[PDB]
Amino acid sequence: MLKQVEIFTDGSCLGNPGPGGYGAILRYRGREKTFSAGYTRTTNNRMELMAAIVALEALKEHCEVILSTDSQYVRQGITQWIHNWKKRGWKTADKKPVKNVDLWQRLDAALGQHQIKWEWVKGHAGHPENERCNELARAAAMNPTLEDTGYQVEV
Repeated sequence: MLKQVEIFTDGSCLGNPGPGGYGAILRYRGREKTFSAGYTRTTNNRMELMAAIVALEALKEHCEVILSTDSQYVRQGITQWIHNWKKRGWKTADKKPVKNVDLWQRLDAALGQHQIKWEWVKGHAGHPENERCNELARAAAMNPTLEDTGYQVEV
């Protein structure tokens, strides 16, 4: 609904797992907001999901969103996986909980209430805002403050 919002997200992690962080830019109105935080022990896929979550949870009113991310992970979950996982109760064929279910659900919630146009960007070239999110992500990763509580070592 809300006029029009553009979101740019990225995530980056130094180990699997390792320190990681995210960067999200929100062009909410005729201005910009930036979100960026670094985690002590996490994964790159977790940081790519967290980036879209934080930005989307920042929106109060129902909006028409244009979210731009180069994340193959997010891309696959959104267009392939999610509808399928729900049908199966968020469990794989071996009945274990889907990996990063905590984040997938949190993202699924934040989705719900918006009209989103998803733009799947290829590379940093010609995508300045995405390159900047990467930079923020990398800086936060170097100065981690928070712990990633959903990070499952096993299951």
